[PDB]
Amino acid sequence: LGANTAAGARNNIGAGVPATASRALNGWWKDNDTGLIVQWMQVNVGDHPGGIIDRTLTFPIAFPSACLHVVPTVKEVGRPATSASTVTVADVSVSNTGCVIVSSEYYGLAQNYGIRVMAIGY
Amino acid sequence: LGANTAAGARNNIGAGVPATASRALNGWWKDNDTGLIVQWMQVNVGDHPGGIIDRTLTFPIAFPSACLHVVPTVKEVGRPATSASTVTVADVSVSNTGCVIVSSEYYGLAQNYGIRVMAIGY
Amino acid sequence: LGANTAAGARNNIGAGVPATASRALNGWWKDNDTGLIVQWMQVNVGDHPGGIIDRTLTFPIAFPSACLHVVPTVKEVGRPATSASTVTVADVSVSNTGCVIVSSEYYGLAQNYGIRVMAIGY
Ligand SMILES: [Mg+2]
Ligand SMILES: [Mg+2]
Ligand SMILES: [Mg+2]
Repeated sequence: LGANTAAGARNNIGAGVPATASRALNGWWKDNDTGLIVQWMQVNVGDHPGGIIDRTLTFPIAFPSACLHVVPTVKEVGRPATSASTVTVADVSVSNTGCVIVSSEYYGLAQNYGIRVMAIGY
Repeated sequence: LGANTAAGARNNIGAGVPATASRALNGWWKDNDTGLIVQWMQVNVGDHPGGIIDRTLTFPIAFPSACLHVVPTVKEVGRPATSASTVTVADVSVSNTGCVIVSSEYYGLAQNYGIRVMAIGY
Repeated sequence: LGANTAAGARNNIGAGVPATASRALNGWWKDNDTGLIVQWMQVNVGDHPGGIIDRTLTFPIAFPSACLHVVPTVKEVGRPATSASTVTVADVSVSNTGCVIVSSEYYGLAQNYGIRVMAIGY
């Protein structure tokens, strides 16, 4: 083993450490080798009223240093008049604690949509 | 090492286990520390005929317990009259075995689109 | 330990190796057990002029063998007249070095959009 400590042992045999996770609907996974954190979350919104709608989403845990990337998509909660695919999204701002997602619609009927976000950071 | 078993050895030096994967177009990666599984897949559809279209997608492998998150996006297979970016998607339902993705179009010309999904679960 | 080499030691106790990463805005993470690489990137574009727009994006690093999956989404850089959610995207082609993303708009006002891509490969 060439050492008397766990850290020294792993370094000498080139081993990594276990990842950790919260395996929840709004959850996260952390690589404890590099510190990278991946998170995923969702929020149910309801109908899109038209125009431009901003919504703040809070990550399951805060990134300790930075959020590097977000991946926003649309979920359908129900189909009252038309499908949630008539709503589209883009990210407005990204922070260590959450993001702002903007949505708009291209069909003016009632939806029941939600927003999903996957995020990468550390 | 402080133990006579591989599991006990790793616990004593704080080491994790190797991830496994199928590095395929429709593939998966599994963290065998936490059990988290990430999958990715695609299906070629063709033209969007208008209206609302639901399609069932089957994951490369079933999640043993639950799918936590899906990330659906649109791929362009070809460009017969207009681009596949005129088709948009949302997820309708998510299970341990697959998902239903709904699509609609905002330009009524011929596309050749497909659906991509990335999924997280365990 | 049952061996005199680091690789043999890890095999005998069933330990994996540390992942590596570039924790940058345009960055990557590599599982050195399976070789899977995840990358993320963004590019600011500006206004969508209408019609169909193709753009080539270059991955932070080349995948040594193949890109298996891409996840393109839209970011809002600013809001000059309307939101970037009125622009939508699809992937046209994917290679070991990058991808081509096609975009179109469903509202003919000025945007300031960018393109985000998450990619999986090895
Ligand atoms: Mg509506
Ligand atoms: Mg069509
Ligand atoms: Mg414009």
